[PDB]
Amino acid sequence: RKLALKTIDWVAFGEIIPRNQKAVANSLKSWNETLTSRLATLPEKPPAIDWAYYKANVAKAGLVDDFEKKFNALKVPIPEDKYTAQVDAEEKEDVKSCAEFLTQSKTRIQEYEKELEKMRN
Amino acid sequence: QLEEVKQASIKQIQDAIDMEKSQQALVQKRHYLFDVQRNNIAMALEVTYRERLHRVYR
Repeated sequence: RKLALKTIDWVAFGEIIPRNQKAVANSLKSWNETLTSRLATLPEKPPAIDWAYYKANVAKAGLVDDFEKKFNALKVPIPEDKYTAQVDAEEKEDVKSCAEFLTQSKTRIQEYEKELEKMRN
Repeated sequence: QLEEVKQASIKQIQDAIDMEKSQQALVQKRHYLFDVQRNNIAMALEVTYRERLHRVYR
C-alpha cells in the first residue's frame, strides 16, 4: 500500500494555509514527508509458510499441526481511523478557502476594479 | 495634475493583483492540504497490516 490515494501537490499544500495554523503547516509537511517516505519502503507483508514442508521437516510433526490450523485461521487487521476529522476540517477549510473567501474576494477585487473603471475617468 | 492620475492607476492595480492571487491561493493549497493530510494517514494503516504479516510469521 502506497501513499493514501489523495495526492495534493507538495508545494500547493506546503506554502499556504489559514493564518490560525500558519507555522504548523511547515512542520506537518516535514512530518508527512518522513511518513510518506517511511511507508513507501515496505513490502506489505511477508510470504506465507510452506506448510507440508514445515510438517514433514520439523520432526516434532504434531506440535506443527496446532500452528497450521491456528496460523491459517489467525488473520491480521489493518489499523483503523482516528483522525479523518481532517477531511471534515478540510471541507470546512474549503468552505473558508473557496466559498467564504472566494465570494468576499470577488466583491473586494471588484471594489478596486470598479474603481479602475472609475480611474478610466 | 499628472501625478494623481498615474498614482491612482498604480495603487489600484496593486490592490487588484494580490486579491485575485489571494483568492486562488486559499482554495488551492487548502484543497492541496486535504488530500495531503489524508496521504499521511492512510500511509501507516497499510504498513501496519503489511509489517504485521512479517512480524507474526517470524
